[PDB]
Amino acid sequence: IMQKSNKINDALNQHYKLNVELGLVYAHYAHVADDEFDMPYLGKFIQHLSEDKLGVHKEYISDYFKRNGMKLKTDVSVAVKSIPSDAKALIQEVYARENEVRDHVKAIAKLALAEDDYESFYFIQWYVRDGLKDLTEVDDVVKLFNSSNDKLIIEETIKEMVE
Amino acid sequence: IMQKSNKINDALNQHYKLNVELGLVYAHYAHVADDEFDMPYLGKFIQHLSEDKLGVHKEYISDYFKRNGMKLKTDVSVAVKSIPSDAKALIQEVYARENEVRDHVKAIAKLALAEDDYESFYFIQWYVRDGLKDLTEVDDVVKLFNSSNDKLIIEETIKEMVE
Amino acid sequence: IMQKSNKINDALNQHYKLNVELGLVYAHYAHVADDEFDMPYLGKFIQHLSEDKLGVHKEYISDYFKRNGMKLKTDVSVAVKSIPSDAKALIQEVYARENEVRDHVKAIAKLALAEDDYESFYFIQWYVRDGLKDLTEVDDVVKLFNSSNDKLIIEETIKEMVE
Amino acid sequence: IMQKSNKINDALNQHYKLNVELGLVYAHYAHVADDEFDMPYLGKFIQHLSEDKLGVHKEYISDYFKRNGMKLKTDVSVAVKSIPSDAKALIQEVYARENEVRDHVKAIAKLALAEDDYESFYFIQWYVRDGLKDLTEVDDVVKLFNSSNDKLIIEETIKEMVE
Amino acid sequence: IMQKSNKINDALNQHYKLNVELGLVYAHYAHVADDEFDMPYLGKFIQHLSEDKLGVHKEYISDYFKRNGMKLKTDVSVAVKSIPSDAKALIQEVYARENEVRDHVKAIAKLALAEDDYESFYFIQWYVRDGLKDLTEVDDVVKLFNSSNDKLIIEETIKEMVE
Amino acid sequence: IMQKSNKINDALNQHYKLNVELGLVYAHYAHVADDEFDMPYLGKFIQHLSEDKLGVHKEYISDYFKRNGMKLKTDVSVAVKSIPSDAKALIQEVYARENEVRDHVKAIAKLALAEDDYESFYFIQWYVRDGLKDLTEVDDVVKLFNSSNDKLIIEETIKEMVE
Ligand SMILES: [Cl-]
Ligand SMILES: [Cl-]
Ligand SMILES: [Cl-]
Ligand SMILES: [Cl-]
Ligand SMILES: [Cl-]
Ligand SMILES: [Cl-]
Ligand SMILES: [Cl-]
Ligand SMILES: [Cl-]
Ligand SMILES: [Cl-]
Ligand SMILES: [Cl-]
Ligand SMILES: [Cl-]
Ligand SMILES: [Cl-]
Ligand SMILES: [Cl-]
Ligand SMILES: [Cl-]
Ligand SMILES: [Cl-]
Ligand SMILES: [Cl-]
Ligand SMILES: [Cl-]
Ligand SMILES: [Cl-]
Ligand SMILES: [Fe+3]
Ligand SMILES: [Fe+3]
Ligand SMILES: [Fe+3]
Ligand SMILES: [Fe+3]
Ligand SMILES: [Fe+3]
Ligand SMILES: [Fe+3]
Ligand SMILES: [Fe+3]
Ligand SMILES: [Fe+3]
Ligand SMILES: [Fe+3]
Ligand SMILES: [Fe+3]
Ligand SMILES: [Fe+3]
Ligand SMILES: [Fe+3]
Ligand SMILES: [Fe+3]
Ligand SMILES: [Fe+3]
Ligand SMILES: [Fe+3]
Ligand SMILES: [Fe+3]
Ligand SMILES: [Fe+3]
Ligand SMILES: [Fe+3]
Ligand SMILES: [Fe+3]
Ligand SMILES: [Fe+3]
Ligand SMILES: [Fe+3]
Ligand SMILES: [Fe+3]
Ligand SMILES: [Fe+3]
Ligand SMILES: [Fe+3]
Ligand SMILES: [Fe+3]
Ligand SMILES: [Fe+3]
Ligand SMILES: [Fe+3]
Ligand SMILES: [Fe+3]
Ligand SMILES: [Fe+3]
Ligand SMILES: [Fe+3]
Ligand SMILES: [Fe+3]
Ligand SMILES: [Fe+3]
Ligand SMILES: [Fe+3]
Ligand SMILES: [Fe+3]
Ligand SMILES: [Fe+3]
Ligand SMILES: [Fe+3]
Ligand SMILES: [Mg+2]
Ligand SMILES: [Mg+2]
Ligand SMILES: [Mg+2]
Ligand SMILES: [Mg+2]
Ligand SMILES: [Mg+2]
Ligand SMILES: [Mg+2]
Repeated sequence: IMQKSNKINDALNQHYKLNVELGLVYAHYAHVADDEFDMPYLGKFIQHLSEDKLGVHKEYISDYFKRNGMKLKTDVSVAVKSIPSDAKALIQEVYARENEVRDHVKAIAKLALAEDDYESFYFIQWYVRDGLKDLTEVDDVVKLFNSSNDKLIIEETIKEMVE
Repeated sequence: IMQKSNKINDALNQHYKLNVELGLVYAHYAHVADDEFDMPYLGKFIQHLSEDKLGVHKEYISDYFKRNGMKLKTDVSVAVKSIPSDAKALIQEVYARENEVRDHVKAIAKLALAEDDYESFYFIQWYVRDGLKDLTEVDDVVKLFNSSNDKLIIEETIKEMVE
Repeated sequence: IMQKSNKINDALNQHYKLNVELGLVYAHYAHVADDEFDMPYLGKFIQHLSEDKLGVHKEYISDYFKRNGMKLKTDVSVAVKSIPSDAKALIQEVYARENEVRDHVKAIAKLALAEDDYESFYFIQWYVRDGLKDLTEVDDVVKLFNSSNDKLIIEETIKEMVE
Repeated sequence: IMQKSNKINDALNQHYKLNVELGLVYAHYAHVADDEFDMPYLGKFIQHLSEDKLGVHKEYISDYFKRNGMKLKTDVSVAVKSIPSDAKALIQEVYARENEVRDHVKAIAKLALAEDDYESFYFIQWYVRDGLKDLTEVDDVVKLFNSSNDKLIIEETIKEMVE
Repeated sequence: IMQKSNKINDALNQHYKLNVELGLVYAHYAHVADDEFDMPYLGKFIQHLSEDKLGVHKEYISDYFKRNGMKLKTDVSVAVKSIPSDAKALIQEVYARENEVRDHVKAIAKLALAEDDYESFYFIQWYVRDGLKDLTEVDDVVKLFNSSNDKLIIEETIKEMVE
Repeated sequence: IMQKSNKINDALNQHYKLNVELGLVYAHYAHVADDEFDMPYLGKFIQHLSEDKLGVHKEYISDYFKRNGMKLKTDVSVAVKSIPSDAKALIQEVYARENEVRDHVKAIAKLALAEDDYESFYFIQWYVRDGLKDLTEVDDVVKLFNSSNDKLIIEETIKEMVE
């Protein structure tokens, strides 16, 4: 009784992998935003997202598995082989990835209900809302680039968001 | 003038890769120590080392590169395909890896002097001592396992080290 | 991907409309409770519900739409053409309306699951419980009128609820 | 003796209606300013005006009527069927409406004197000055749009006004 | 409209009964752990679980029923006719019972969705997570017995959990 | 020497049973007082008595047995199959039960002296006085119902007793 769902186990290991590799790409993007595009505050915004993906986003799954018998799998593979050409494109790529995270999370909630796994429906509840919150935070930045053509104006505006 | 050394650049990208992948293995080892071997405090010790490897150990290189023109490379590949059979072997494997870190750091200091790159000799100075400090911290744990045959005694002793 | 559900959009615009118009009726009922029925504390209870319906009940939908791409619609039409004959009937009408709110909210949760829109299932989670809470608060008042035949006793009891 | 003026009663019910419907349009305009025009601070300025129109602007009339025997009428009808094409036009429309409020208030003061209703001349005294104050606050914003062509500069300036 | 589900009513009365009778068994187990097995801290851990089952676990259902019209039923029958032979078996029996609680709670969430009773799906949300939390707390104790063969070591470790 | 009296053991297990089952009936009565009879403060008075019967009233016996070698017996059987018709009758039934508690306690003191069990005469000393105190507290409530015919007056008076 209460035997863990292998489908849910797989999908949460997949999501664990996604957050690790995303966090590694964002750590690189954070470096580029500062060093190449001369936007250190944009860099700290993306670093904070990097530490988020590699922090609680992965630890919550780790900690959930210890409580329910699911097995953790560490299989990580990510290479940053090209970088967007400028800062706007850099944040827009981050947006496109965060929008995909929402879709992965939605598949997990759907599957949890399909598996009658209400503990896992509950756990994913945090990820459902962080999907929209993280995406909204990124969107608030993508936008600055369509409201000003001045890197330093945009930077001053980001400073009050990464406070 | 002051053109960055490509050899040093390569070796620090290699060390960046090492700290990322180590930190990912330790995050998995931390989970196993708690869930499988019933040692949550041993798990928090190894988690703290995981967050260390994936935190300042990699960020210092990232931040150094922004200051000197070296290029950051994100090429990460690590899979945890087997786990040591028990807690002692788990910490002993961590030890063997930390001992290899000391040797990688030593090659970098040697090369920095060979390149007349005293900024990089200086930067590695932090890593020279953290090599011995992290290894000594791990050693203090490996030992508990040869001083007591009681998991709970060992655990109570680790609690006062990960405070 | 992640395209907003038009059905959910419509139903939340409908619920937005419901909360605005309810809040306008309650503002009028609050005035009547004080001026005509000589019950100022009953009036402050109903005013607080009015400011609730016209405050967070509508703003949460507004703010949700900005985050997910749904479109806000402002189409408001309400006239208070008759008033209940006394204070008991006044609060009983408020009750009947709050009981209908629970049913509207329930249709939205049902539809969110039917649309596989777990972000919207989550958002409505707040409204599911406020449906019962607001209805329970109103019920605690409707009752005073069956426990005492003294307007001033009832009023003294409401004072400790709208504190 | 001291029988309430029906003309004043009608005109204050009309002004009550005006403030409700204005506040509903401004709540929608506040949403648009943030979501569509990417100006969240402009949105908070207009939200504050919305809560003003729907708050004390209407409650003062409600409370006045309880004291003098005038009858409250709730007859509300407003639909937002088109939106100004950009942020400047959005605030300019708000201005045009606030300028009309001054004229409605002026008719009420004129009528109060014509009715020898000095209690109502006094009550409207608050609205006479808030007509100019609210209009001046809106004007301070309309202007930013003629002093800078940078959305983010304008936004940073509004932030210090909606504090 | 909004008529309470009799199926949900029955299942929550059943769960009410389960928590009462569990709490009575645990109160007895707490006594035995201290008096017979000489483990007073193990006793305080099990007493805390007893007061939990007989406290909020039952009161939340009681309070929920007052709000939605469901009827409370008090039909209680439990006799402790044998006790596990030692402390390990005692906590393992507690574990087996807590694991069954998770399954009862899961049937209630399933039924709430099947009944389109989202207020009851929401209410059970608390029980879904306390099912795993209480079971995890008990598991943390069952384990001590496989990590040390010393009653007093185990006891010293429990003291820091029932703090 | 100092061998525990089996008669006293039996009578205190009987009293343990009485306090458990009373506390379960009072928990149900507390719910009814609030939900059906619209008297939430009367409900909190009876809940406090419920938590008393199920708290120290039973734990003192449990703790006494650990100290003297008497054996705890958990044999519980109570069903609430009918409820008094109104609030007065509800509190009067509670009174009749508390009056029986005094008589059970008196038999235990008598028996303790007859057994020359002065430790048990001493322990029951607490129950002798709580018999009169709890009964006096209940009596102070039964009375309100003969001094006012207004549910809300009675409720306001209970509020200052369950503080
Ligand atoms: Cl590659
Ligand atoms: Cl996208
Ligand atoms: Cl699915
Ligand atoms: Cl592989
Ligand atoms: Cl080694
Ligand atoms: Cl070298
Ligand atoms: Cl009409
Ligand atoms: Cl109804
Ligand atoms: Cl539906
Ligand atoms: Cl229209
Ligand atoms: Cl104008
Ligand atoms: Cl005039
Ligand atoms: Cl039996
Ligand atoms: Cl089990
Ligand atoms: Cl079902
Ligand atoms: Cl029966
Ligand atoms: Cl009696
Ligand atoms: Cl006797
Ligand atoms: Fe760079
Ligand atoms: Fe910098
Ligand atoms: Fe954040
Ligand atoms: Fe570009
Ligand atoms: Fe996040
Ligand atoms: Fe500033
Ligand atoms: Fe595991
Ligand atoms: Fe743990
Ligand atoms: Fe450290
Ligand atoms: Fe070994
Ligand atoms: Fe380190
Ligand atoms: Fe210590
Ligand atoms: Fe009136
Ligand atoms: Fe007043
Ligand atoms: Fe409230
Ligand atoms: Fe009537
Ligand atoms: Fe509400
Ligand atoms: Fe009072
Ligand atoms: Fe919009
Ligand atoms: Fe925003
Ligand atoms: Fe203002
Ligand atoms: Fe224009
Ligand atoms: Fe104003
Ligand atoms: Fe400033
Ligand atoms: Fe015993
Ligand atoms: Fe003791
Ligand atoms: Fe607890
Ligand atoms: Fe055994
Ligand atoms: Fe619990
Ligand atoms: Fe200690
Ligand atoms: Fe009831
Ligand atoms: Fe209540
Ligand atoms: Fe008391
Ligand atoms: Fe009667
Ligand atoms: Fe008592
Ligand atoms: Fe008082
Ligand atoms: Mg199904
Ligand atoms: Mg040389
Ligand atoms: Mg489906
Ligand atoms: Mg004249
Ligand atoms: Mg269905
Ligand atoms: Mg004698």
